[PDB]
Amino acid sequence: LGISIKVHEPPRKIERFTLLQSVHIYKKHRVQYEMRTLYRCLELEHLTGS
Amino acid sequence: VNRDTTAVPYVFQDDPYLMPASSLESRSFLLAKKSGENVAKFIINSYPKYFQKDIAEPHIPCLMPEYFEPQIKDISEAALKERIELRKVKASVDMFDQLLQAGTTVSLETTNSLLDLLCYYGDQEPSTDYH
Amino acid sequence: PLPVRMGYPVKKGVPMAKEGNLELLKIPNFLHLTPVAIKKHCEALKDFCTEWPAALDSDEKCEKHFPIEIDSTDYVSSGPS
Amino acid sequence: HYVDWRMWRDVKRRKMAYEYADERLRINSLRKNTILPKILQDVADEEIAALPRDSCPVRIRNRCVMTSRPRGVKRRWRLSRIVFRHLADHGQLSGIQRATW
Amino acid sequence: SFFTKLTADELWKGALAETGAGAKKGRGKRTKKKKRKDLNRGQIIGEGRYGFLWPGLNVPLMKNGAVQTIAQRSKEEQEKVEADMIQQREEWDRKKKMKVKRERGWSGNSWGGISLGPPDPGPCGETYEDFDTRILEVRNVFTMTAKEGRKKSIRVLVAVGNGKGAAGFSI
Amino acid sequence: KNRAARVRVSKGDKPVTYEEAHAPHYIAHRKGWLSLHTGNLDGEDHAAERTVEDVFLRKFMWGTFPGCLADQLVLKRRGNQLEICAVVLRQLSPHKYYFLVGYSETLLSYFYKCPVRLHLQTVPSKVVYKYL
Amino acid sequence: AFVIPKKNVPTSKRETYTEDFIKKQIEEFNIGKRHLANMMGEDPETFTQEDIDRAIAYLFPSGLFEKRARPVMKHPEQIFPRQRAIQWGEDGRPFHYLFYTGKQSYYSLMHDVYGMLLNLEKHQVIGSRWLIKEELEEMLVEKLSDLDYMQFIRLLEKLLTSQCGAAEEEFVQRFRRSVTLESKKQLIEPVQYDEQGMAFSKSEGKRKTAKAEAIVYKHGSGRIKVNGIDYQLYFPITQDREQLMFPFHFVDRLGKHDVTCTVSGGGRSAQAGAIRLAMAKALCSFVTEDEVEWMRQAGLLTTDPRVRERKKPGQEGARRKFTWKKR
Amino acid sequence: KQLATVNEQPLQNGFEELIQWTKEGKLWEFPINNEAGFDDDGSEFHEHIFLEKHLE
Amino acid sequence: NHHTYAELMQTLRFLGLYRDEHQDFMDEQKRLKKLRGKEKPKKGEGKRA
RNA sequence: GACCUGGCGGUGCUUCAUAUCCCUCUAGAGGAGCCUGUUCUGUAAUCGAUAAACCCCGAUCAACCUCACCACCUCUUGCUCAGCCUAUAUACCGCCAUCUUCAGCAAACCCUGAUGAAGGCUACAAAGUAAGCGCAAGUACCCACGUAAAGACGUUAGGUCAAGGUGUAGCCCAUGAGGUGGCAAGAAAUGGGCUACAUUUUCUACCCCAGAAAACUACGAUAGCCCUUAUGAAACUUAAGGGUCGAAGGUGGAUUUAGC
Ligand SMILES: [K+]
Ligand SMILES: [K+]
Ligand SMILES: [K+]
Ligand SMILES: [K+]
Ligand SMILES: [Mg+2]
Ligand SMILES: [Mg+2]
Ligand SMILES: [Mg+2]
Ligand SMILES: [Mg+2]
Ligand SMILES: [Mg+2]
Ligand SMILES: [Mg+2]
Ligand SMILES: [Mg+2]
Ligand SMILES: [Mg+2]
Ligand SMILES: [Mg+2]
Ligand SMILES: [Mg+2]
Ligand SMILES: [Mg+2]
Ligand SMILES: [Mg+2]
Ligand SMILES: [Mg+2]
Ligand SMILES: [Mg+2]
Ligand SMILES: [Mg+2]
Ligand SMILES: [Mg+2]
Ligand SMILES: [Mg+2]
Ligand SMILES: [Mg+2]
Ligand SMILES: [Mg+2]
Ligand SMILES: [Mg+2]
Ligand SMILES: [Mg+2]
Repeated sequence: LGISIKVHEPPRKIERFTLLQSVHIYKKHRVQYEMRTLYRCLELEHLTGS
Repeated sequence: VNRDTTAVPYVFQDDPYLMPASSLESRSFLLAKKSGENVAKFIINSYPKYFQKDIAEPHIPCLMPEYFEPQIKDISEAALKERIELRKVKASVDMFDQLLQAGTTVSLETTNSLLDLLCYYGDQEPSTDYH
Repeated sequence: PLPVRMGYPVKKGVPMAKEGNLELLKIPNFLHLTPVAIKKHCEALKDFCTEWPAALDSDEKCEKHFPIEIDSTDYVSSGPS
Repeated sequence: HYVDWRMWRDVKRRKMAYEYADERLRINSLRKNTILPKILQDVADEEIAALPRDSCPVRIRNRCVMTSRPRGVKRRWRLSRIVFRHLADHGQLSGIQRATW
Repeated sequence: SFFTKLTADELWKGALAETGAGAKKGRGKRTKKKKRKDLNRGQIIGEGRYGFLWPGLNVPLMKNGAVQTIAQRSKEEQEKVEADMIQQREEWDRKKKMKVKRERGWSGNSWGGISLGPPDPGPCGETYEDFDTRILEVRNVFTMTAKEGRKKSIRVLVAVGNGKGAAGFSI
Repeated sequence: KNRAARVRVSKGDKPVTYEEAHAPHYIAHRKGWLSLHTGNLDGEDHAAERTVEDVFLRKFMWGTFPGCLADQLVLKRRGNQLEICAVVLRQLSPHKYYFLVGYSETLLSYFYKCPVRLHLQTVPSKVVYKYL
Repeated sequence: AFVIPKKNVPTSKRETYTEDFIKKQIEEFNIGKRHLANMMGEDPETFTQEDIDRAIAYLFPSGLFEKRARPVMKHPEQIFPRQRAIQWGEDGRPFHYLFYTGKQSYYSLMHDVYGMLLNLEKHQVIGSRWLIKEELEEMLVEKLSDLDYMQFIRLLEKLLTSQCGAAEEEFVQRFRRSVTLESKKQLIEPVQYDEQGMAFSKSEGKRKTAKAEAIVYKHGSGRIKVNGIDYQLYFPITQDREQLMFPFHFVDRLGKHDVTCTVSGGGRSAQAGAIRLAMAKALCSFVTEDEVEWMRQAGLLTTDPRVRERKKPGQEGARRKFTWKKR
Repeated sequence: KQLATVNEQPLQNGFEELIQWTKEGKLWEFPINNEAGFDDDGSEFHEHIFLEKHLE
Repeated sequence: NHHTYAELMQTLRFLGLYRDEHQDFMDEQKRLKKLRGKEKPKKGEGKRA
């Protein structure tokens, strides 16, 4: 389409949290979950509204 | 894009087991799908309470339940117009007669709308989903 | 029409075939955005575009003629709202 | 049809708290300042104290929407740790995996 | 609550209690063992308690060359369908209650003298249809293992013979 | 011992699918997610409502197609659209499938107020990954 | 008769891929290979295996960490396991005189090597590694034991030690693989020149969470600037200044170079350690090759991998456990 | 309604289904605007910010 | 809204369009308890008085 | 009477344990104050865990609510095509502890013991072949290292009917539902932790070249008392800050924990 585009990758973000592994007691034992968020930044330039 | 010659019409499920394999299956498969849609619509209108939680933004009017019963219970000319808009041939006539017996004035326009509804349908209830 | 296979193979096994393969069903494929389709799509979309003013070649020229800059953001998420 | 009577009591509390939120906010503003006369602020103290008890927002409890567990609930998903793990361990929560590092 | 309902597999697995601590070291008796019953066996898709007739699911799609409309079975007609369903269940249940007459061996509860049928055919199209097998002894031998303690094994003595001079036995 | 979502070894006669054969520590290594939406991304909202919808849809489809589903659902959300991809069996007649597709697509579109599509893939029998 | 519940079709049902099945899989790959080229708009005749992988990666994007779980489109010969052909004909006579051993391929090889040794007796390295076991099994398409592998390699060594002919040496080379030995030689930085024509070499360093960039000038007076600040001011602690001196002192070049470095992150000691690495790597351009090797053998060119260890749940620290109570 | 029936045909491809939904208002209109369909009674900015008129 | 979910799926079951494996399980159990005599008593006219 | 298998032996020999058994190395606990569990005792007044494998444990959490407890009062087809935190974790699913800081569990065959319970290896080889599962390999994090994760079959009828579901039994004018108010204390004992006993210290500036303090006005409470503020409808009670106050404590008995 003739658009000027530059691509760069921002650093990823990992959010981690811990939960109890058993239904009852056993506090020493945990299960840890994470959600990874990856990014890609597309930078267009000199565009018109249309 | 152009028509894909190898594929059956898009309406059908693109699966070897479900793809229609004859001119009769083609018709029956669509009719079965339409029947399913009709059954769902019947349930949606039969139990509006279950489908009244609007979570769509922007609001989608077409995905809301339809209310076909007259909500104005007063015996008046303005209340009769509702039944004519709802196409209740029997309710409109019964109400129109009751209105005329009470002696309240019915506008010519309202009576004309009643004739339009009655003349078009021949004094027969329009087909409904189910009673 | 591709003999694509997916799945961690068992010992002395091969990745599962494509029929009934739920791993391939879980992928967000790009079969509708092949290089041929993209080029054909953009050819039909050129009629909707307008030409950037040639005078505004550099950012310094943009600042001279248009001193104010307004930033706004739109968020595309999945869901009913 | 809620999980239990405890969930049902919280459902009513959340409903009553919503109905009285504006009235409670308006009266509290009269109390949370040193501008208005203390005589007027004392009448406001009684007015907000006379509102129904279940209209007090502090009485609401974030229970698990699936099992009604009052503790171990994750606020982002509104699920108890046991229910969240059941869904996460089966691969049914988008983007949530086991953390190892 | 609709969100607390489990599937049939989870419900039967818990109710049957086939895997537990009471079935490891002869800790539970065999009399109160309950049997799984598939509750989806006689159920038809589209059949409900109200008796609606859905064209294309419960009933045929087209009747007399015309698409059928939504209909509902009359009260008395639904009672017949409900009564028949109860009868069908009772018959199926009756079949399971019936006990097949088992030809007893030397005693009612003894394994000795019971025919096991002909030996299984070989992998290369070999057949032993002439040979007959009969159990001679069934014993519950035991060994001791470090992890589980008593480990129950079965020792079985059988004899095979075609009745024309050829006969053998094995353990 | 860990129990979560682990089909336990038997005598070598229990057929398991590819999803059932992988324990939770493979959810981003050997198997993917059965649902794809943005709620659980950083800075995104409404993760709670997306989860309740997923739990309901999986139960609705299990009871609406009794005995037909050959594996777990794949729930896809793109913008306003909701896409349900189900691997079903080839036992129920096609007429009954088409009825249930039109019925479930319509009933769910009015319930969650969004365009819903149901994409059925038929298999002759359950795809066995291994015998445990 | 008491009917023993009969076994169903074998559940294990080990999948065997007959030669006809493989032939049909190859035809499928060749036909699918042409569609993939048509999809991507490339020439069907020059579409290689590396373009197939690039196309599948785009069309079926999979982020699974394990690459063996990702979608693949490879030639059936590389996918399916190599299966040995039928070893006996219709009459039932096996084709190999050592068939009844169960290891006809292995024992036939042992027989051949033993024969060569007999004839040799009657007639009379660093890059190459002896073929490993898992790789020898593939050649023979036989399952070998660890001791069987040993026996075979011992026989080859006996062959190699004794004088061998042109033919014997070629046979031995069939079971030797190539080892590419990595060189532990430091890579010198490219000497650059500034606007004034002064030689300098930029490099990088890393220590814990600190990262330094050092510019070492070929000629100087011994001035070091850290983040635009003189080094004694930026590093008041003597230990930090000692580390900055270690690279230059070891090569005996104190007072002959001017350094300008920028370090961010970490603490004072981690920053001093990062700058030490950056300066040492940059200074390698101006020292001799032999001096660079001494710098490497002294520990001045190695990135220290010792980073903080994470804390695990159920414990007080990385290794510290909670107080244990026997009772 | 009869004039609509004569031109009525089944959906031919995926694009046509998207078009029908867009016309019916089921599918979102792109490019995505987060305020599509929501107007605060056409209120001006001065109405929200300057509220002293009401304190007279 | 647990009322909407529970009531909707109960109506769909009575209509024949939803198979509730759970509700079927507790209908068979409740049916076998009547044949066994463990039937729910009449309210008010209970064992106690 | 004689055996098979396992366990056990204050059973022999040989080789080993790498934060590990001993000798060694470093900082702690056991003494003091305080915080917080538990046991006892107390209260009209929850429940569960409670050798290793309980004891800042279910709780990433109790002023009302939460709540399941107690007293009094009220309701009876009841938020639900009811309900029950009623009994039974010794009926179970679900999710886990533990050996595991292990490497074994093995279907299907074959052979040995005279066709007994059982057993099956020797590489210059003598009956074992073995799918599968675990280990391993791969993958995550900063590497091929390390740490995570993983860790089968079984053992302790180990933990959990009080996450939820649920078999059996029991309640149905009550063992169900709602309202108001209220208890959650310390004779005493004890686990874990926090802060100290100080000079490698205390205070201030600084963030490492300083000036003072340094034993009855020193070091030392995050306790007590008073006041204020924060959240809340509700604070003598929860939290923060200030003032006031300046206690035991002077390095800790038997014994005991962690770290490559
Ligand atoms: K101490
Ligand atoms: K202590
Ligand atoms: K129970
Ligand atoms: K109370
Ligand atoms: Mg609260
Ligand atoms: Mg008898
Ligand atoms: Mg564990
Ligand atoms: Mg530490
Ligand atoms: Mg102490
Ligand atoms: Mg207690
Ligand atoms: Mg107890
Ligand atoms: Mg507490
Ligand atoms: Mg309370
Ligand atoms: Mg109760
Ligand atoms: Mg137990
Ligand atoms: Mg490693
Ligand atoms: Mg671990
Ligand atoms: Mg491993
Ligand atoms: Mg017990
Ligand atoms: Mg107990
Ligand atoms: Mg009661
Ligand atoms: Mg101090
Ligand atoms: Mg104080
Ligand atoms: Mg206040
Ligand atoms: Mg003092």
